[PDB]
Amino acid sequence: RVPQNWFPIFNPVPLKIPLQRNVIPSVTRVLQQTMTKQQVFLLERWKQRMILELGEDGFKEYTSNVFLQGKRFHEALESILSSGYIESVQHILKDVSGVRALESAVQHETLNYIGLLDCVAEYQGKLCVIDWKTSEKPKPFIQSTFDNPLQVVAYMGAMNHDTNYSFQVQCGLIVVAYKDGSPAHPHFMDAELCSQYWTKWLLRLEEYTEKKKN
DNA sequence: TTTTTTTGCT
Ligand SMILES: [Ca+2]
Ligand SMILES: [Ca+2]
Repeated sequence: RVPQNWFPIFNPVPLKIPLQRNVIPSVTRVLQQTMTKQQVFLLERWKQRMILELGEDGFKEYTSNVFLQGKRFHEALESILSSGYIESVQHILKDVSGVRALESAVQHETLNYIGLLDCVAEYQGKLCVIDWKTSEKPKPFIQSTFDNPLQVVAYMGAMNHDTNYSFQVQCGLIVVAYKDGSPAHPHFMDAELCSQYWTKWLLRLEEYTEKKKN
């Protein structure tokens, strides 16, 4: 009936303060709104062909399942580092240690974006930001993970210039697990390769911010 | 909220 956390309302050219969360995008938002004419094609062609094979209500249910399987997977690791997918990654967890961060936020003070990275930990003695994920079809080459490398280096560059973090990171790791328990493909990205993908991430970033001008 | 997940052949 009464407030428990009291604070008063008063205290004894027009302003237009922008809202930071509006003008500072998220990594996933930068990439999803700067997809290539090829990505849009195969994605639209994949939805039309899947809705035809499962209907509108079914394809909406499909989206729900594969979304939850992932989210539950990510949470499971968040607990472990503190199911069929878990058996698939067991041969990778043996090589991971030195966990410095999990489901933690990164903000780029200068390039002005933000994100939530899955994990920061040592893989075979190499500190990288790690990007877990489930997948139905197999992904044997880093090319099969599409924009995921960009998402990873966006997170790295953000952390390396986020004063909430006392350390830097130079490598990236994409782990693709499978429901049938097949071992997980580890797609590692050494410092040099992350510099390659980083340059391409700046392009997507700059394409996005130009898109937001109009 | 962010993120979860989704991508061909001739
Ligand atoms: Ca995530
Ligand atoms: Ca992930």
